[PDB]
Amino acid sequence: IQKTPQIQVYSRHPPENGKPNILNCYVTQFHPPHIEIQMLKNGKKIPKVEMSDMSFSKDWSFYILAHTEFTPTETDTYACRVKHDSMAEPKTVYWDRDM
Amino acid sequence: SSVIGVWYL
Amino acid sequence: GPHSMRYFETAVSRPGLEEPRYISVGYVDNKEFVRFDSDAENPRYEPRAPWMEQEGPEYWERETQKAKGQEQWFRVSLRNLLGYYNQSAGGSHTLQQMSGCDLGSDWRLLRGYLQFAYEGRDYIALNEDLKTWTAADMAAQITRRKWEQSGAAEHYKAYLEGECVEWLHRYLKNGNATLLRTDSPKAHVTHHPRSKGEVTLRCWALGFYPADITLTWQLNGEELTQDMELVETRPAGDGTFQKWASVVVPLGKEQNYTCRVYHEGLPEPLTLRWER
Repeated sequence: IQKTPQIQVYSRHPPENGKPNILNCYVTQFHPPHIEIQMLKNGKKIPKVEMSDMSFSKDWSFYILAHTEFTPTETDTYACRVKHDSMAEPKTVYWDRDM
Repeated sequence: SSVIGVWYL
Repeated sequence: GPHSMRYFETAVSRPGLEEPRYISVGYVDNKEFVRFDSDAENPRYEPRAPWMEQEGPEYWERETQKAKGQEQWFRVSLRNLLGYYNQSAGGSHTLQQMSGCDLGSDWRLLRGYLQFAYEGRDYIALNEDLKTWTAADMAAQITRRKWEQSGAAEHYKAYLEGECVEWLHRYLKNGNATLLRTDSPKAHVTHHPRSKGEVTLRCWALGFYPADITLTWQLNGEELTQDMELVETRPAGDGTFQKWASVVVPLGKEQNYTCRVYHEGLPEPLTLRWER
């Protein structure tokens, strides 16, 4: 009745510590369309996160792009936390600068 | 130009 | 070359007295060009590609009025389905629809599409003959019988062979330059520690458009598909796409591997290898 979201967390531009960038959290293959997606800095919810508008693919599943301004550093950690009804527990994906 | 529904499901 | 147009519609009912939310998105060659959303302050179809600004007020007004009708059609259809499936009120339900046409190389209709899904699963679809229906379960056979009796397929056939084609042609002329544009990928390779004497070489393709692209890693010039790690193509968020492919290479023997990137914007496929 529902599909389990696939998640990718990555920067819009190649990362350089100290340089303003944009962090993306691309979530696809989910259904129903209601979903909660949070972006985290050091365990804390980031206030200003933009969400693209509702879209779905030819297999009927929905996808959305959440993104936020961020400045990668040596020590801060960033992650995306997704909770959807097809998942018993929220899934948290950390940003890896190499991916 | 979008299509419209007439008869319902 | 071939082209297409599609309208993806969604209606979601929600717990409470609150009416369903209706969203309609139009695409030309898989590129969003118009959108309507009943949750908006002033709900109406809005351009989503610069070249649609060429259309006048009567266009937006007519499309907006069609959307208002659709929002009611979906409410009625959602209520009908609750009964077909024996569902009570106070639940969350989704009805979706994809409609549109595909043009061949001669720019003539190649195939018409008209399909629905309920709760994310196929419900009913118009067959390629644009005359008969394929119902996915017992509830949909109800709609199928109802539509064969009403002759609904004729209505959709008229749209798919007429209006859909006519307007797709107009949109291709209006957004000609824009729609066939290509942004070549910018590529580079990064080197990663990985394990014992083995490193990871990762080939990045960034800033490209359209999303279609192919990345390949080669061993001394010979293809190498087997243990290649790929990532699904992803939006950078500025309208361009990204993608990477990596392989674990024995330390030292880096310069022996080459990555080849193929994309329609490129004058020749890109060829590169570990640098630095």
